[PDB]
Amino acid sequence: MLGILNKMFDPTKRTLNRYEKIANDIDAIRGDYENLSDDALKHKTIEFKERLEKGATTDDLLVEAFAVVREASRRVTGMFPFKVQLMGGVALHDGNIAEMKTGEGKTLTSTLPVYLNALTGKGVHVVTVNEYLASRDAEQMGKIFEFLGLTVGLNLNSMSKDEKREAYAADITYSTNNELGFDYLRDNMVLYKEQMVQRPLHFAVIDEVDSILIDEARTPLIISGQAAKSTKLYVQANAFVRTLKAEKDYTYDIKTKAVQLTEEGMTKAEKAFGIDNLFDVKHVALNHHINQALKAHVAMQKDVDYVVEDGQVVIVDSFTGRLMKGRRYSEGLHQAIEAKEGLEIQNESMTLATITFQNYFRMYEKLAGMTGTAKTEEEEFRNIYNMQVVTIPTNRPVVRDDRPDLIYRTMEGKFKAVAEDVAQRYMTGQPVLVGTVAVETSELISKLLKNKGIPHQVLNAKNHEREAQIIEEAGQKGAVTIATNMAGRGTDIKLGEGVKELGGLAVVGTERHESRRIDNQLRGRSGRQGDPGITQFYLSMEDELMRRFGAERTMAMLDRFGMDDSTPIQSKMVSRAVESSQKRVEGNNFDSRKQLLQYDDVLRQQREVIYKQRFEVIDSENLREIVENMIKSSLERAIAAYTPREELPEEWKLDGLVDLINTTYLDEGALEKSDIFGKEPDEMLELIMDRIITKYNEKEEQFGKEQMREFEKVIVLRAVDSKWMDHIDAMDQLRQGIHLRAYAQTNPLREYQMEGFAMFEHMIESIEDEVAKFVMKAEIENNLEREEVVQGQTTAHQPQEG
Amino acid sequence: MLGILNKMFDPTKRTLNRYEKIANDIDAIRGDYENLSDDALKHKTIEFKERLEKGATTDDLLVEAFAVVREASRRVTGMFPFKVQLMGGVALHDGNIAEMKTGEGKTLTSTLPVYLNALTGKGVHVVTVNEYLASRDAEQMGKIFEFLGLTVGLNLNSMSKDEKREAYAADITYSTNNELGFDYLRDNMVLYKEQMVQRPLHFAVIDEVDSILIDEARTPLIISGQAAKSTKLYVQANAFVRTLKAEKDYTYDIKTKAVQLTEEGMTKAEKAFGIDNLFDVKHVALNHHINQALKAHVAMQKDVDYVVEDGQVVIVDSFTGRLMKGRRYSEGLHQAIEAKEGLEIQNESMTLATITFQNYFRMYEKLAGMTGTAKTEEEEFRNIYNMQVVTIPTNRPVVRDDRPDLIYRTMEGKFKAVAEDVAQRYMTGQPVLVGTVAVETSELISKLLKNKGIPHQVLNAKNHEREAQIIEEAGQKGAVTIATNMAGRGTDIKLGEGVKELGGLAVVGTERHESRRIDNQLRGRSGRQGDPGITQFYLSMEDELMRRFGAERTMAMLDRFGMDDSTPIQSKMVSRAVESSQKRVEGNNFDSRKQLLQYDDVLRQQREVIYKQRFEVIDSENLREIVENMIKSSLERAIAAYTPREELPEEWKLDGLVDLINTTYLDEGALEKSDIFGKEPDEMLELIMDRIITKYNEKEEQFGKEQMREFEKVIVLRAVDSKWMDHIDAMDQLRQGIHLRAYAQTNPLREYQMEGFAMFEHMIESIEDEVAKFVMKAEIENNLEREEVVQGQTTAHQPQEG
Ligand SMILES: Nc1ncnc2c1ncn2[C@@H]1O[C@H](COP(=O)(O)OP(=O)(O)O)[C@@H](O)[C@H]1O
Ligand SMILES: Nc1ncnc2c1ncn2[C@@H]1O[C@H](COP(=O)(O)OP(=O)(O)O)[C@@H](O)[C@H]1O
Ligand SMILES: [Mg+2]
Ligand SMILES: [Mg+2]
Repeated sequence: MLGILNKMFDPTKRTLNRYEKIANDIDAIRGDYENLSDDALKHKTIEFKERLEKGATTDDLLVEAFAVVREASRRVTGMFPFKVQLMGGVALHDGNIAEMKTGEGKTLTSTLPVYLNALTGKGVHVVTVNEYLASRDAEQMGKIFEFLGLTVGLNLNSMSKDEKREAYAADITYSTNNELGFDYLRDNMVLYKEQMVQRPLHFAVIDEVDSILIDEARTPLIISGQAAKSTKLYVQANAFVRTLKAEKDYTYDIKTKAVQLTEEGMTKAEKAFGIDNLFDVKHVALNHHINQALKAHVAMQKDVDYVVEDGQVVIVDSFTGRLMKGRRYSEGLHQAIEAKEGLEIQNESMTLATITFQNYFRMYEKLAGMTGTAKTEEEEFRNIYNMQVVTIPTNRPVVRDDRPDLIYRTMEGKFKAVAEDVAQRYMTGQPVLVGTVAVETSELISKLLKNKGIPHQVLNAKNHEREAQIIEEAGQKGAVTIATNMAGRGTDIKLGEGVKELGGLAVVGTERHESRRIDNQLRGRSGRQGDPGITQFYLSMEDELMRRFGAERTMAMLDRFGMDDSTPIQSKMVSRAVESSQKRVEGNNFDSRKQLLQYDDVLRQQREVIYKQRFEVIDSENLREIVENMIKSSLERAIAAYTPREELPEEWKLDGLVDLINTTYLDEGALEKSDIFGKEPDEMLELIMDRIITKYNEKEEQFGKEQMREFEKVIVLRAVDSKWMDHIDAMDQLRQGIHLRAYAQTNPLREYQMEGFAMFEHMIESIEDEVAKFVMKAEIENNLEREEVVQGQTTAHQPQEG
Repeated sequence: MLGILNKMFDPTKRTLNRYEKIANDIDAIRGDYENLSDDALKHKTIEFKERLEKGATTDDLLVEAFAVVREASRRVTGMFPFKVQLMGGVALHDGNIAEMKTGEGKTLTSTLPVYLNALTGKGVHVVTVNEYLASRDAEQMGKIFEFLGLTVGLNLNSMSKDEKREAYAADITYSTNNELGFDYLRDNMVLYKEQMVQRPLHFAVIDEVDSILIDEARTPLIISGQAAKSTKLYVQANAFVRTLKAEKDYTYDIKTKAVQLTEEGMTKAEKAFGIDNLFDVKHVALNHHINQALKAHVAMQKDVDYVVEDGQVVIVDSFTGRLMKGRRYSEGLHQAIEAKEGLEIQNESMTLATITFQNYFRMYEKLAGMTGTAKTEEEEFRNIYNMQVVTIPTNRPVVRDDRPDLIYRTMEGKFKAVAEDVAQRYMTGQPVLVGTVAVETSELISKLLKNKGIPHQVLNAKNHEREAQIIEEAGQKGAVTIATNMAGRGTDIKLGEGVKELGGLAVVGTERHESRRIDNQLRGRSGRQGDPGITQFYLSMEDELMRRFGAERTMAMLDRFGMDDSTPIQSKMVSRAVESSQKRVEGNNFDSRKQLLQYDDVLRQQREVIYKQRFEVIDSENLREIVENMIKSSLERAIAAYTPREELPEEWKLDGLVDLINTTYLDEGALEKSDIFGKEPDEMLELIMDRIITKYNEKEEQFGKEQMREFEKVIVLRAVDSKWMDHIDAMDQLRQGIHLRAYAQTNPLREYQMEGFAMFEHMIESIEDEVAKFVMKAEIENNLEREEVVQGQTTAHQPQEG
């Protein structure tokens, strides 16, 4: 800029200069590889690899690495990277966004940093929007990476896990943002370590970040899976349950335990023909629904704990007394209550797993992306991913003529007008490209064109290859191309034979999109490196953008002033007005992302623990130790509840506790009055943990030393998986129900955090307990195989911006 | 923790261990300084200083540095830092929060990192809440710092700028958060570089961060100053103006210029007896009000640009047509319009300067703070200042008994009850400390105590020294102390003679504060390193905390259940309920800070430019270059407006532009038709910039070579200062008026950003222009002294949480 205002430019200027100098240091040694041998150059990779093991940094080997790559390309493709492209690669290396105007060769640039970071062999994900480009780039760019002798994988959904694994095994991988995501997702629902496809997230280079990180980032990734019409279980459970009402079927006033174990419950339960007493098949599976249905009656009371309704069952916020917006009870106790109250029980798809692009890409050791349009939301990138946008210079100065948006009083005037411009160019040789924003628009003008006898091609985003074929030639003399939402993104238009002197491309925007960014990408398609072009925008007072800006008063002045008379008008001020209109739209969306993120941050934290513990359970050599850590943490909880806030030491209630452990961790008489008397809550834990240890021991020598190691893993996964999957579905429900009935004054997100954490807290407890219960009591019958908890088929999708 | 949940603890555990090992590496070399000479030890500082110049890092010299400090203390104070205190210092060094429970010696700990970071001589700010502690700490802690031979300053408001400068000159400075802030503030309204007191922000160690960074952070710092009843000026301006209506007083249809320069305007203006034509006295000052009043009539039209009202004048959002919430016109053009419309013109204090504690402390190369209570809002610290809370272990294990909050159905039951507990302890020797939360509470119980014949002391935050004196002994046998909002914070209570066996302190909380954090600080005062104590909280159903949680339903159950009968009750669940009540309160406040911050972030960005340019103008050796950069950027703007979006090249309007420059940059005929013809907007800029250069030159050889260097600085400061101060006041207005009339759907903050940036944009333009105008046209008369723009006295204050 000029004058004062030029200091906002300072943080960019300073960096840009490092990068300029460096690009030069690179061009200096153009000689060092210029004349060399194909195989000598390949040995460079190795030299670097060695040099790295020794202790150097990617930053140290950067210049040379880039020089090598630079040579490698000319050799392979015949293209020798520009000084600007070198600057871009570096930017990328420094973990930033390389704003390199559409057509500066962002693809080739990726190679440099990609190559250099790939050397540690840690892996690099180069990502794009669609499977066409992904496969396209991999193929063309791979030949340089492979020449320098580096493995190159391509991940698509149509690939077996084994195929996927091989793709990820590569020194470098190409894939869609969606594939990456979903993979990470499925990757964490795996039963055995070897089934995961992904390798640790190292570095990701996102081609066209704005699209990925911004647009495709309005909603999250989900994996659903239904329940097998199970209803019949709860019905039967509820029925059965209210039978054995006696204290030969125990309960807790303190812990709220529905202790079935008694022979009344047991024997009369096995009577239900549960293939007798097979605790490991049954108890994990069937005895779960029972223990719920039991509590549902005993512990849960109609209008003190919950509430019955026409909208079904609600929870009552204790101590405030409220209709709990959207919250269900854990592990399907909600269903057991409905059965007990006869209400229709619901069985929808459960959300098995979820993460947001934002929280995903955040997961890498390093991220970087490239695109032409980004400074627009530099505030966002810098904020969320800590990537600063760097506007890389152009190779050749721009000479394209960007024309001021033309305004109209009607859609029909506007549209009808566009058809003429096309005509004029058409009848001169000028190749035209018209950008619509929706299907209808693109076909409306199609009619207007065929009517006027102008031959044309229409792109409406399907098998991008087909369109790409079409679009590449869209820059020839009789080129008349219609693009619905930049349908041929990434593929560049080269100025046709003789078209050079015909003017240039001359693209034409039928309207403006909700983002400058996107209508600016439209602009982008002309002037491909010094090439000439014209860009014309068309708008009308009856446009959605307009009639959403509350622009009626303005509509009236024109009308009242007979302005629809002079019709094609250019008011810098009205264009500025739409500029703000856009900024607002964008602002709203940024707000939407900002929110989506926040609700998930609550999740990511929860995932950190789970995911990690889960993984822990799969590198399961020495598992027992955790299993005991968990039994002990379950046990401690019992003790501390029978010994509340110092409520009279040996005057606690040292005889329910006694009878409990004795009945839920051990099997009747073993723990009694005497055993634990005159001991602090701490003293007691160890005493009995010890007798649990004694018992745990016993089982290793009675049911298989190392089979148990798997018993443990099975139980723990069964536990974790079952609990977790639930809580998540639960958490997805809450996240969109809390937005209902909330005069609480607080921000919902707040409630969410608080309530979310709470349940989580619970689930941990639940898990630890289930684990302890089974490992101590559960009985081995046949094959102790780690078993799947997902019922039936799954579905991996991204919802619609709703 | 135990069980699964223990992985949230991982990011803390990992760091805590580095710190434990290190503290040990330190204790290893206890011998190395153990036996040494007082003066040999002092030479260590030097050794380090040298060692540093050479190239070592504070991190490298840490152990030794700490060892030295550790020795230095025992020698000086006789206190040899605990392994825990060493861990704390490190934490601080790593730029984090050292959560070291109240009484772990946070003061002594500060020395270590303080010392070590001070060595570069870059400076260290150690900060606290009040001037007592600040002076106290400086004095006691200084003796160790000074022993190791390091300069130690103390900043108070009662100190001359020269005193302040000396305090800041020190290797280390102690001061209140408020003083620091205000200083930075005043520091940027300085006319000559040498008047600033502060030195570049290096490292700040905040004692009791939570108080500073959180509580004292709900509102911002302001500096106001009124206007000298000037009204008489605008009145006269408005009157005068509408006289010379002729084109011997020019205007612009394109630039909206109220060009007075003409002899009609000039001569008939000097007629107003403006001591003739003294352009430099008058034009800067008086001719400003004229040029406004002029535009007010010509350019500003009653109901197209603005609107008249009973609430005075409003702007009309162009192109949407709206009542501009809260926005005034720049440089007092708003006043000129009111005068032209006869409305009462307003003269309130203007907000001269502002920053938020958050955006201030953010300004350091490094920040760190210590306190007992912080994990509470670890999310905040980690977020805003990128400081992770580290809970440092206790030296000696805690044996204090924290009792479950006691609940009552009345304030009177609750209060009356508290007076008895006091009685019981009093009549046993137990020293009591009762925490109230407001003045009234503390005196209510005072009566209840004097009535019951129990002698007591009441603290209600005044001359903290006086209270500190009182409070230190508040731990003796007949100690009965009443603290309004922890009135004796920082000063620690030592267990009196024989009190050891009497139980301990036994503090008693009359109610709970809006933050656990604060009622937890109350708890903190007992058990000072293994010392015993009891902590009792008291609450009632008729408490504000309660009746803000919408806890009426709950009030009723008790009542309906005859619960006010059994009266003193402990429901873990109701205490949990208040826990949430607090979390909510806190959550609301965090939300309040989060917002305050955001509105200021818009500001900080603007400050970055201004502040920087201002400073630039004061290291004013080679200024001209900027002055031309600015004239040129003003000029470019004119050209580009007379040559709009390619609107027919030599068919622009090359003859108004011509006559303009010729009249606003130059003085009549010099620039004409021919001069600029057949030239691109770019070609023209240089042509004429050159003739401006020719003219600029002339003045250096006609009115003083280097006097001009000061002319330049004077003009530029006059400009900057005048414009800026305004815009800021303006910006403070907007920030609290935009919250009115806003159905716009967008979030206000958004509008604020957009509108804020806009005006800023304007002011830059305004500045550049004023500068150019004067430097080229303005005439030297007498003393060209940099002159103050602040009118009359100033006022530096922090508003109340409103
Ligand atoms: N160093 C180079 N030398 C010659 N041509 C290049 C070079 N780099 C890229 N190109 C060409 O320019 C076009 C732009 O590349 P592309 O990968 O599509 O980047 P962008 O995303 O910027 O349009 C490509 O079709 C390619 O053939
Ligand atoms: N290393 C030490 N050895 C003996 N006493 C110490 C040591 N460090 C601090 N103390 C004492 O313990 C008290 C706590 O110190 P203080 O600065 O008030 O810290 P805090 O903020 O944690 O209460 C001080 O009064 C001091 O006299
Ligand atoms: Mg591309
Ligand atoms: Mg202290």
